[PDB]
Amino acid sequence: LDAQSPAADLVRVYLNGIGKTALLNAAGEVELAKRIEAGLYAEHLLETRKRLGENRKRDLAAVVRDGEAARRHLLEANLRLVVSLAKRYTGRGMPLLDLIQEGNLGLIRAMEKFDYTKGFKFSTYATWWIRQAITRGMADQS
Amino acid sequence: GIVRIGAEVRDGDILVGKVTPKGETELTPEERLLRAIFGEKAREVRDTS
Amino acid sequence: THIWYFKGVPSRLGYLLDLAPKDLEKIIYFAAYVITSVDEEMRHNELSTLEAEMAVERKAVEDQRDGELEARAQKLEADLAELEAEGAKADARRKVRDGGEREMRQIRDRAQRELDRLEDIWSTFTKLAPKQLIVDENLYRELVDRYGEYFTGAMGAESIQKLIENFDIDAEAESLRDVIRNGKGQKKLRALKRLKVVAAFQQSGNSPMGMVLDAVPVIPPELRPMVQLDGGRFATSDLNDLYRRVINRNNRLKRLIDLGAPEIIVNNEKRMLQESVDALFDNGRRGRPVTGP
Amino acid sequence: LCLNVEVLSS
Amino acid sequence: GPTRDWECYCGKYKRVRFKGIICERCGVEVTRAKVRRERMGHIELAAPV
Ligand SMILES: [Zn+2]
Repeated sequence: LDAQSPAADLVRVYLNGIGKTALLNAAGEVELAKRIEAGLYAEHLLETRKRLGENRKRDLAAVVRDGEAARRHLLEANLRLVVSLAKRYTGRGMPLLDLIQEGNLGLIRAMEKFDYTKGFKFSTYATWWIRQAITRGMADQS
Repeated sequence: GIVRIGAEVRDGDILVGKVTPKGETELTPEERLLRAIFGEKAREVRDTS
Repeated sequence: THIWYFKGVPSRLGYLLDLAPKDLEKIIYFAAYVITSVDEEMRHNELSTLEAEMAVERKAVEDQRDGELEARAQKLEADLAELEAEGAKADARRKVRDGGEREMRQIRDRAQRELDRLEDIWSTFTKLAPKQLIVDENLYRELVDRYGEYFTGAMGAESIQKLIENFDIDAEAESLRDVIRNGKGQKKLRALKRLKVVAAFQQSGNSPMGMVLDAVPVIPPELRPMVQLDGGRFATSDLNDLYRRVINRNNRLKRLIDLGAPEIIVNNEKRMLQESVDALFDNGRRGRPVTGP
Repeated sequence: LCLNVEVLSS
Repeated sequence: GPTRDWECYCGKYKRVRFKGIICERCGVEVTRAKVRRERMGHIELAAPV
């Protein structure tokens, strides 16, 4: 066949890809990270104790894998928030895609260097970091 | 944020409370515009009463 | 990919790669996964063994569902016997019976969900061939998990590059010539068009790989003259604006891939980059044209 | 525009 | 050494567990602030003195 078809909006694509997200209500995120910390430590232990290889080393990997998978989901947790904050700072000439991408970069830079520390809401910390990142993006765009 | 007049005070007791902000690297004018409109009480404070 | 082809009418890629515009544009827009190559003879040798493994796994889900059904049915029967012993009203009997029956219907339906998923997996496994599409990511995730051995599939402009370079022209040309030698006008016209395109490709002495770019050039600076106003403002041809966008996005891609991140953000950003190059080679060709002022 | 425009002086 | 104790420059190895380990992202070590008091630096001369 050779019939033509309409294009698709890029944003709509963002929404279809993130429709699978399901927030955890800020409660279980602490254990979600305990794993992340355990994985960062287990990976560090893997390098420090690379001298020893065993079923014990694959168990460290189990923690590490728990951390990577747990990290995958944690990042999925906040895309609604980042897209919202980005949309809050539109109308300055930039395509919403560029701002949301920049906020995505800011988030990944944040949470991967964040510790509970029983600090302010993890959601608050992400909002702050992504807001700073998007503000920097707009400023450098001029 | 101050002790009421006529209240007994013992050694080691707090006499007046205050909060000291925390240090976080920031943009002078671009984040100044950002903080004026947003990010209110979004960083930490220490205790130096 | 070069905007002038996957959007042109006729779309040279569509005819050469015998794909509908919908399917082609989907890959361009990082929409759905695609199957590139499959060692069909290698799957065939153990097709019987694969089917037997299917039999045992499906019988396993059959056994677990049957066990669940037996357990729940016995529980409901025991509850009904207890209620009868207590001499309760028939209203309670029907309430409990309906609850249990609905529970068993739900259990059987979930079993059927698993079974139909399994047969969908199979169907798509056996009747699997290039140029096929998988809309839903979850099913593809499942396929690569259960059987990630034979077919390798990924969605991007680079998927097309591997497909075309692995693809051959002379064999398709001969097949189309043979089809033309027969009748059946309806399909014969399509065969004629595809054969024309393929014969043009063959005679050109070139390769289709020119339809996937890796290095766009930039015109000299004078062609895009740069103008300073009374305040030195940049108000010259926006060619500078478009090049700014493309370069900026490429650098964001490079930095992001260096930093490391999951597949979603890569692709989301790549789709964005694909849009910028298409816009630069042409604005307004497809979709909303970019407008600054 | 990626269109190799040769001269073919020959 | 690190200005704070058990703190990488980039915040990668910022958890307490990290000790005597160098962060590749920022190329610093993780130990108490005291170590800052017992490490030295040498300047290189282009002309003997
Ligand atoms: Zn560091």
